[PDB]
Amino acid sequence: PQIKRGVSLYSFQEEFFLRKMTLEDCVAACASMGAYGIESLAEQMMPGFPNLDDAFYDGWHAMMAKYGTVSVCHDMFLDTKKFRGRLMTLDEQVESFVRDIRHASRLGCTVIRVLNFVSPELMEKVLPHAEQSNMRLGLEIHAPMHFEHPWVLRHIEFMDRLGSPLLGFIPDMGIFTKHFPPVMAERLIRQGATPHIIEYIREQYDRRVLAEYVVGDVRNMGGNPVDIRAAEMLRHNNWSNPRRLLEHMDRIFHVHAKFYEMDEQDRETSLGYEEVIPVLKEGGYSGYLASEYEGNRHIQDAFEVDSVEQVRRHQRMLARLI
Amino acid sequence: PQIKRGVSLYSFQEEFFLRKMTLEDCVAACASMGAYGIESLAEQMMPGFPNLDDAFYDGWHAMMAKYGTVSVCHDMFLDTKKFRGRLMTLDEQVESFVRDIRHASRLGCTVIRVLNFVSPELMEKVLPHAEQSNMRLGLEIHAPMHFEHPWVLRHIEFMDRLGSPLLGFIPDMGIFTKHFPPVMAERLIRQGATPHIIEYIREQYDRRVLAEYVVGDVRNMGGNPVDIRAAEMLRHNNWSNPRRLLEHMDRIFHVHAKFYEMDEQDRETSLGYEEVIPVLKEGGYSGYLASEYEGNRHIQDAFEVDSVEQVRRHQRMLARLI
Amino acid sequence: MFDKYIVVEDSLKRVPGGVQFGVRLPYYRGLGLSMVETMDVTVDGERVPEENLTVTLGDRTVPFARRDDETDTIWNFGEIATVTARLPHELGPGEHQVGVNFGLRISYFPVPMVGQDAKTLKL
Amino acid sequence: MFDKYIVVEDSLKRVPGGVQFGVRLPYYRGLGLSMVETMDVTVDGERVPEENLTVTLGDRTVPFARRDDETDTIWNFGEIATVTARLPHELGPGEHQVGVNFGLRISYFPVPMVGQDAKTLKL
Ligand SMILES: [Mn+2]
Ligand SMILES: [Mn+2]
Repeated sequence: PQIKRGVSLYSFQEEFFLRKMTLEDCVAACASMGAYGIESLAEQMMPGFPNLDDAFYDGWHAMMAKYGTVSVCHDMFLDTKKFRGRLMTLDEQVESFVRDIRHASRLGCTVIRVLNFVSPELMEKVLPHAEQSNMRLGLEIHAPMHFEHPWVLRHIEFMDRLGSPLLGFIPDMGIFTKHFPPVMAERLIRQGATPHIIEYIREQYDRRVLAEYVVGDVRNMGGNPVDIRAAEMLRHNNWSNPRRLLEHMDRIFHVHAKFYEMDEQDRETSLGYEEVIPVLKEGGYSGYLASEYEGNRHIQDAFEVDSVEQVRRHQRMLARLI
Repeated sequence: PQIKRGVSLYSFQEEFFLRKMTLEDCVAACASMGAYGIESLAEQMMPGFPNLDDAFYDGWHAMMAKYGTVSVCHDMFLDTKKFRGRLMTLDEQVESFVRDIRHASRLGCTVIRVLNFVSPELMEKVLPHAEQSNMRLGLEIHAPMHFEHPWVLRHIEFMDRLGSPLLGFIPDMGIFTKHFPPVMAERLIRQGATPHIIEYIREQYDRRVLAEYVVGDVRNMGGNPVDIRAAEMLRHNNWSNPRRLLEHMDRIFHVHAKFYEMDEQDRETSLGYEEVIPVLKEGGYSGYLASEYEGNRHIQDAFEVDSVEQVRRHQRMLARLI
Repeated sequence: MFDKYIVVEDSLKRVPGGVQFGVRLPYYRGLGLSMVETMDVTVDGERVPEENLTVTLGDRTVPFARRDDETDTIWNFGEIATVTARLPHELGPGEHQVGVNFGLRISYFPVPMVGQDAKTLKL
Repeated sequence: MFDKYIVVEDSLKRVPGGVQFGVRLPYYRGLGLSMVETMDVTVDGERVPEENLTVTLGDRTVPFARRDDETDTIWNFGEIATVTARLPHELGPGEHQVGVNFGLRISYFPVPMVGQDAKTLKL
């Protein structure tokens, strides 16, 4: 088994947003780093979706042939709140999902990144449609959840009695945040957070004190709304057990190798990679680690986002840890 | 092995509070049920603690001999916020812990139920003192946590580099809450909650929707502050994985067999007992299932609390599940 | 916890210069009197200051203002503390509504545990 | 998200009867106009009502009030929507501060996603 280096074009969302690099440019940049696996948000970089032209898909395949890249995962977004005042009927959600099922099949994608909030009933109804197209449906396991969360447990119990290998998981690396990310810390500090309380919160996160105790105490010591937001951040970011993946290695189709900051030594400051990549290696993982550059939101208002350099350092880190 | 039926005198806290049952009466009632294991809160039933009279302990032993009961677990209570505007130094915490340790040793207790919030550092510093008295220190794993929480993981890593079998866990039964407790539901309804939104919240709990989504949506349908509190209850009560107990069996000294309501058919309406007791059987458990009646705080609004009858029904449900 | 039993029935008696009544803290165990972050007592609905309270746990009475140093004194579970309030007005005979709110600084609980009661006693 | 890029620079133009400018939603993907729960637009100290907002995406212009019907329409990622505001009073020539706050009805987010920007353009 080999862990393939991939990149989510999400990583370059900054440069794409300002019209500095096109989709062709993004795929070429990925090919430069040897990260031929390409994960795409059709709603992000492919305007006209789902009403794309056959010429678009021919051009996509021409791109991939030109750059030796392989389209791996398609990030589906289910807008259950499409209509104000109600939720999409499950029947409407079936056709909305069918759009991504067909789009991904035409693109050549093997997995669809289903959001963590989709009900297991919806994944049960779209399952036959997914088998028509041979498409893997991967529920995103992102923080504040893990492989032992009750919602994930209900997904598992729903897909254990369906017995379909097209239903599985895409774990995020945010469930392996062993330190409060420094980029988040300095962003909060320059948003008006008192530095000493921020150091307190970071130390509390290192001690795994519960988000409730941390919020209460930071409030007692005197914390601005930004500071209580920094404390609430502990609810989102969590450190799960890296070994829990070994139980669910078969249902892990894709890994969002997310990161926030890569220092000059090819080091991921906070997220736990030295502990997780060995777990995947001994788990027999054979998939893609899609570089999900996440620090661009945090180093945004006072720093120049160089997505390509950060993703390049991350790719080097991954290459070393693999 | 054998799972021993026990009772936490906490279960009869309602009767003791109103002076209907004395400590002798509580132990005699436990003896009537056949639940000889006695778990005691020294700060709840035994005034004069910590400095009790040497005759008190002789009287306690005479009580136990008279009723054939055995004192199993002592519930310690660390008042870390004992001094206003300050957190008692680890040095103060050490002597406050040694207090409970040498109370439990004289009482004849084998386990000390350490609160879930004690730092691993405090558990490390009091361990040499607990070895003198041969006292087991069991950290209580009670909802919203489980055996995979970051706090529990930090405790585990602190207590694998110590290698002391006196450090372990006391799982609570609220981490297996299959349904939103009906007693909690009716309490909330008669605190002023809107019944239909309460049914919505219970359904969402049954579906395991994340507490954040439930809180937001209930807020969108016109939930009152009591209704939003009912939604936040989802944070505390959670369904954990019963199979997690299997890999931590050697470190589970005591189990708080919590329950809220026993119907006439000796059935627990909410908690997972049909799923968990078999787990304890197959993993191998030789501790005590201390009946911990907890519905007293919810039915007290309008119903006459019969702690003895509820605990009796729970005891025979336990007896049939064992 | 025990929010219907905080204000004890048939306990409101009259001391020279004030009224004393029995209060049980809405908590399931014994607490040190320092961990009582707030005990808000209203006799007839008009709150009295914390310097006008003198809890009389057992046989020792401590001004409630200086309870932070009253650290090792434990409020036993179910014990009727003779909470004394020297109201700055002599209460007249009849039915008087006494209410008590409790915010307890519990250590293993992120926010203060809150209990509340409002009984109608008489002297 | 992209809160420093919402109000595009050098985009303040004068439409007969109002002022138009380029806006990019503070979100990382294409979002339908129906999921734009709130688009608060301020142009030099006055919030523009929704009935005074017409969003032009591509060649399709939709009054922001009827955006709920425009579920199919998608605001492309990085696309500069021309957000015409029928300001009651004309903007005098010179420098004008435009600030837009965004609340997006994201389905997988319990609360609306919030972005904000306040730039100083000129016409
Ligand atoms: Mn991800
Ligand atoms: Mn318990």
